[PDB]
Amino acid sequence: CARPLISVYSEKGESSGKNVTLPAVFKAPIRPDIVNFVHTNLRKNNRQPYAV
Amino acid sequence: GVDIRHNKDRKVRRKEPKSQDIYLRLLVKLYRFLARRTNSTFNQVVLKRLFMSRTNRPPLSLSRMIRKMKLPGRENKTAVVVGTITDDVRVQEVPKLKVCALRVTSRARSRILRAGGKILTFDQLALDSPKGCGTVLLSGPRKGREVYRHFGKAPGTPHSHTKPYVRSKGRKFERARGRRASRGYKN
Amino acid sequence: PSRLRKTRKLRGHVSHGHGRIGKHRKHPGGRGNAGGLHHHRINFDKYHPGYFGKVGMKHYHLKRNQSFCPTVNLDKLWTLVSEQTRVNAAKNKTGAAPIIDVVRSGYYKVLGKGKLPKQPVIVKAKFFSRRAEEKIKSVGGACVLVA
Amino acid sequence: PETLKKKRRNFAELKIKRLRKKFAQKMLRKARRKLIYEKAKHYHKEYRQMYRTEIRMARMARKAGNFYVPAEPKLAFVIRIRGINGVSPKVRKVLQLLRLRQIFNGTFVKLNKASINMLRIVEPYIAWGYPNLKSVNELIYKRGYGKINKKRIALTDNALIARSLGKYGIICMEDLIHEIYTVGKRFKEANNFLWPFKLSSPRGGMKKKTTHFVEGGDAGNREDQINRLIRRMN
Amino acid sequence: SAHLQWMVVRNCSSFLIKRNKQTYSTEPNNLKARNSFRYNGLIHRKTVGVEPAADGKGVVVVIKRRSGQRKPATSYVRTTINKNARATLSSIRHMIRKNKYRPDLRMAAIRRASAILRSQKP
RNA sequence: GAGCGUCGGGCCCAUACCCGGCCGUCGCCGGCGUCGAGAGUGGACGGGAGCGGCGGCCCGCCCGCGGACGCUACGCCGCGACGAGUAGGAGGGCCGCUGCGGUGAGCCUUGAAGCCUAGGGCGCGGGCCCGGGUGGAGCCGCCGCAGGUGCAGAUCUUGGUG
RNA sequence: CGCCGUCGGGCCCGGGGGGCCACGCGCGCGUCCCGGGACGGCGGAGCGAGCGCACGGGGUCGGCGGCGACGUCGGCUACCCACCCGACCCGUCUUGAAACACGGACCAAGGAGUCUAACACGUGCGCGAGUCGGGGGCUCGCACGAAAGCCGCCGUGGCGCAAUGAAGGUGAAGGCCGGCGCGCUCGCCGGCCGAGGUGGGAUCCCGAGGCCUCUCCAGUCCGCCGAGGGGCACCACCGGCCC
RNA sequence: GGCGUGAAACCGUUAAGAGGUAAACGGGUGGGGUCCGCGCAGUCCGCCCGGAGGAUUCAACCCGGCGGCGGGUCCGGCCGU
Ligand SMILES: [Mg+2]
Ligand SMILES: [Mg+2]
Ligand SMILES: [Mg+2]
Ligand SMILES: [Mg+2]
Ligand SMILES: [Mg+2]
Ligand SMILES: [Mg+2]
Ligand SMILES: [Mg+2]
Ligand SMILES: [Mg+2]
Ligand SMILES: [Mg+2]
Ligand SMILES: [Mg+2]
Ligand SMILES: [Mg+2]
Ligand SMILES: [Mg+2]
Ligand SMILES: [Mg+2]
Ligand SMILES: [Mg+2]
Ligand SMILES: [Mg+2]
Ligand SMILES: [Mg+2]
Ligand SMILES: [Mg+2]
Ligand SMILES: [Mg+2]
Ligand SMILES: [Mg+2]
Ligand SMILES: [Mg+2]
Ligand SMILES: [Mg+2]
Ligand SMILES: [Mg+2]
Ligand SMILES: [Mg+2]
Ligand SMILES: [Mg+2]
Ligand SMILES: [Mg+2]
Ligand SMILES: [Mg+2]
Ligand SMILES: [Mg+2]
Repeated sequence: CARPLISVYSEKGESSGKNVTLPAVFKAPIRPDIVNFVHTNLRKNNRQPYAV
Repeated sequence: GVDIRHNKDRKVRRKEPKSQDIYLRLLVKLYRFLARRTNSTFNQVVLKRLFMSRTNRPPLSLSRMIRKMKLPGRENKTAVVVGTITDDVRVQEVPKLKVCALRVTSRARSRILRAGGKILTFDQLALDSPKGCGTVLLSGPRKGREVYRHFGKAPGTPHSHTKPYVRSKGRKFERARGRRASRGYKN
Repeated sequence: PSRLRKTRKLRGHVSHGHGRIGKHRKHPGGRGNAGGLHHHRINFDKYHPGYFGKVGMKHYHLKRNQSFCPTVNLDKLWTLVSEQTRVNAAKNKTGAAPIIDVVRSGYYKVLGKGKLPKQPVIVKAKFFSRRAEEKIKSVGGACVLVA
Repeated sequence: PETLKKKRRNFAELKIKRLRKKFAQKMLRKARRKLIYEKAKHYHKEYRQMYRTEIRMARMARKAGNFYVPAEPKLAFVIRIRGINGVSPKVRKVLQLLRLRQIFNGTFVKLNKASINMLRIVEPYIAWGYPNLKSVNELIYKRGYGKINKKRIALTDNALIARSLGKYGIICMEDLIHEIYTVGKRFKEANNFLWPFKLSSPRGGMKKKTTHFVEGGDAGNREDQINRLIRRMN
Repeated sequence: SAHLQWMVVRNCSSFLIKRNKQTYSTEPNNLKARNSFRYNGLIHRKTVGVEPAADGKGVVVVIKRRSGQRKPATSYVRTTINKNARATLSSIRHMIRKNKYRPDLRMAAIRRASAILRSQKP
């Protein structure tokens, strides 16, 4: 619930005076479990039925 | 040879949880530390319930937790339920009671914090009461599953209160021979 | 997943997990519901009691359409409205009351439980039940039918 | 700094506490060791007394021309003879109760009229008789294995008997011998403390293993001659 | 959340080698080679690594800055040591022990600083 | 008597029993104190009075800059009893084959796949790694995903040789 | 009454060798024997340093020693051979197979529990009295896009929240302090909380009580804690309510 | 000229070894052969000190200068809750 600030870089790899507050998705849980379930099923939608 | 005894040697008790949830895997790493190092028996029982499956951790509805906290002498302790706490819209009073659960449901978080109460989890619960001092444990209706009314001696024998399997209720589904006396026998 | 199976474990074994002696063949006890009355009565009775016979009157062209009344009980009765109104019905005013309409939320018949909110109400419904109607008369509320 | 140097003046008080803590531990276990020295003196006076009584009683009976008969001895050592396969249902259960589940391991048995009719039921499967003090003196010392939770632990020390068994007053090993030998009021929990005596096969060889010891063979009661056998199987 | 990073990466990372034997960490900041919690150098806020010197002679030592996290250009500060095999043994002891900066893994820093000079000196 | 009977002392050996090594399974456990500075089955105070004894003149860290190994938490260590198995059921597999996202700043015309091999080994095992010889253009690891995925048998099918 | 007992009771006893995990006189705290002795405590006061060595003591170390080249040193295997002992040919039905039971000449490749639907228990994950886009629409028509993202006045509906009856249909709150009638096989009137009770019941709380160097004198404190208390999940039983 | 790699059955020759209880197999060593490894009795590795011989530059201890870690007022601000 405590959210730092992240700079906004230029076209040259250099800071600018603007600073954005880090939005709350980057504090959310890290669950490679649920990724590994959802990635396993959403990869399957892609496929064609493949010869019969 | 040795035994004219059998072998029921290996217990069936669950030791590591089958779940791969990282956040549950850190609460286990915290709580397996405590239960061997405190000479406390609360911390045994929570560590069992973190292992336990999702059938055997039924959700507290919100008004069971109230009605088991207003019992006398318990206004001043903090409730701990391992498992989810959901909301009850049957009730109207919500007091300022203390709650410590895994994954309080969202509309239940507001109605606690409207009532000015305090919520915790087990990273926070361990700091206040490592021994579980001052903490009422609860659990939901483990038999309260829909299924457990199917389980009896048989579904027809002295009627046994069974809820038989059927494709849908009505007339013309499991009524004539056995469910009444004129059409044969009456179980 | 054919990689998590029982088949992939049981290769190398002869009978593939169906017995040398009994010999899993095709359909030993018939197909489907064969011989319910004859040789599977200890299954049909004692597990599906009442499967055979008739009980009632026939009704031709049964529509699920003239028997439509979703119920409600007096637990959920306050839950149709924002609970803004039950505060402003408890605001010490007079016998002024919210007119809760259950027909709007889809609920026709109001059944009853115990323990209804003390504040006075007006319910507008198509059907009532007299225990629930005894409960709304308990709190000094009113009971209005819509047609 | 000045605060930690103030504690190093106080450290001479601290190591006095370190001295004092090691000190009472020394003089507990010293005077707890002097106790074990004198309880064995009392027993060595006692077993001399109980042994010489049975001589002294009989000798003034025979003088006056009258028979002395001794009390029927109240402790039998039982060792199992036969095997496992081919076991009657009634004797299946009984040899479990006497902790004789495999072959050639044995316990002590409190003799009693309830316990006598057990030993008729398992007559072909055991060989048994009243021991001597010397036999019990060897078994607890040489083959002393005791269980604590489960897990039979070799005895090896008197601290094992102090915690696990001295609830009644038998903290050392010679108290364990007296309670086993003279059946007292706590023979039950001392006998439950010992694991079954996992002996060897006998040196000389048995004699036919099946018939009673009355029939010249080897099974059954023998009343002193199991002292002859327990020198073989030890 | 260092243990959060561990419970993701302790398997299924990149540059993790499982051939014929134990896992190996093979990570750009690490002293020993084991895929372990303590000898893991992306995870911790305070990490110690030593490396060879691309100058040809010497030992370079890598430490994380602890001031600015999530800023991986500036997050490392490095310094080389080229001394007479005994003063470079003590200087790495001074920099580890005489700070709070990881009193764990003292020796593993040194044994690598032991070993990497002997590869380098003849 | 190398027969029969009643016997005595020896002596012989089974995967059984004792003791010891080792693996595995099961039970009961242990270390997040990596604490060379922590040491708690009882520990702080300032008071009113005291002696056993540090100073009666009978009155208040560091010569050393130093100290091994551990702990994939699904890691490791400890102690103890246990192991037979058809039909069968579960578990573990860094066992193999083939295809797909991911990764290996992987691999190779300076020789990949295969195949052969009195060559060197590893694993209890499934199977693998290494050398040599052949060939001449692609192939394998680890984490996940997906199988038309593992043969001695079916008077097996087709091919081929005795 | 005596008599017998390597008796026993550490009996005691009064003088006159072995042995004992046995060592305060100076005199006091009680008992005892006719002043010493023994002690639970203190009046005596173990006047500490363990400084050294052995070690049948928590599973072996040697701070012991030799002897041998340019054809001899060690070695393990799916290499051969000798020999002792063991040793019938595999699948299959079967009460039983080396079977005078069946199939099997020999090698290579092919080759046999799959997929869709539906139900059930079990388990992981998301939400929670709610859940679900599964059918449609919106995104620009961007290779991978036959993907993915969005809707919410698209939640129609499915399954669940409510049951029972052939059907018309009806459809789940009691407990506490008073009052009215003959206060009875007896129902009604007014407040006050609002899901009953009993036995079991993890955990939690209160804990008398003592426990740690002179002493008093005082609060924290750790741990043990008799007994007591409100009691979860759940089981056994009673009461109630709906049809 | 069905001409890539060209396995196994089976056959040919060369080499080695064996031959009365059909062959083969398990356990046990043995003999021989084979390469392999060592270098053939001539094999330890690096650590520390007290000795012998040539060269470098410290440490301390201060001054030069960089970078870094470690603390309390909230200190000097922000922001946190
Ligand atoms: Mg056994
Ligand atoms: Mg089988
Ligand atoms: Mg099966
Ligand atoms: Mg049959
Ligand atoms: Mg079958
Ligand atoms: Mg039918
Ligand atoms: Mg037999
Ligand atoms: Mg002999
Ligand atoms: Mg014999
Ligand atoms: Mg087995
Ligand atoms: Mg591979
Ligand atoms: Mg491979
Ligand atoms: Mg395929
Ligand atoms: Mg197939
Ligand atoms: Mg087969
Ligand atoms: Mg065939
Ligand atoms: Mg032919
Ligand atoms: Mg056969
Ligand atoms: Mg025939
Ligand atoms: Mg045949
Ligand atoms: Mg044939
Ligand atoms: Mg094949
Ligand atoms: Mg499910
Ligand atoms: Mg709807
Ligand atoms: Mg060709
Ligand atoms: Mg070619
Ligand atoms: Mg080509």
